[PDB]
Amino acid sequence: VLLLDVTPLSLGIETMGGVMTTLIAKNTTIPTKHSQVFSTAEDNQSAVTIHVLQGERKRAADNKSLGQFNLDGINPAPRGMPQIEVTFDIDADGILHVSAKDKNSGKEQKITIKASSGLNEDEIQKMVRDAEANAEADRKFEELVQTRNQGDHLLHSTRKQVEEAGDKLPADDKTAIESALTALETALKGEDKAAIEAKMQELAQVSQKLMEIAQQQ
Amino acid sequence: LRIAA
Repeated sequence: VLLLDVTPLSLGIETMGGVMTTLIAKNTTIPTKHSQVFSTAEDNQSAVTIHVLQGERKRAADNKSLGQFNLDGINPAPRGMPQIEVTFDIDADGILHVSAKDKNSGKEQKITIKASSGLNEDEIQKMVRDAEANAEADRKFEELVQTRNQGDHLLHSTRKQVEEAGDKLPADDKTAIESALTALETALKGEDKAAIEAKMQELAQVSQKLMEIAQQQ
Repeated sequence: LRIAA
């Protein structure tokens, strides 16, 4: 009532494309416990790296690393299907417990992070200034990650549907789609959003037949 | 949302 223990900065993890995803917001009062279910980036992915982050930048690398740990033992599955529940729990003593749990296998790994870890009083004020200073740039980085992840979904989903479609797809549509996927995959290697979007545009324009078959099944 | 290895 005259003081609050608060988090001066956001806490969370690295997600696909090197984004800091927040679990406990800035200026949250302790104690607190937030959880969020995530999944695998890759088919038949057997493990996840939980990279614990402090700060307000959208790029994971522009934030303070509080440590990392692995959860192993993820049974073969398509990407996006496993349920990995991540829990950030800060107690009365100011200690952060991060758990990751495979909701299928029951398996769990934690890291514990001293109240004293992370950025000191300067570096916080500094970190805040950079967040406000780089709101534009961080926003542009977010949009390229989102675009990359939309491009890769279109990529990976179109390949599946081609395999699922076999002889249904007129060879002439296959040729055009295969060339667009090769070109989209190439563009996703790069940093030019416009070009990713252009290969996505091209894929949609040659796939209209593939999409009918897929819907039908 | 997805995590890499």
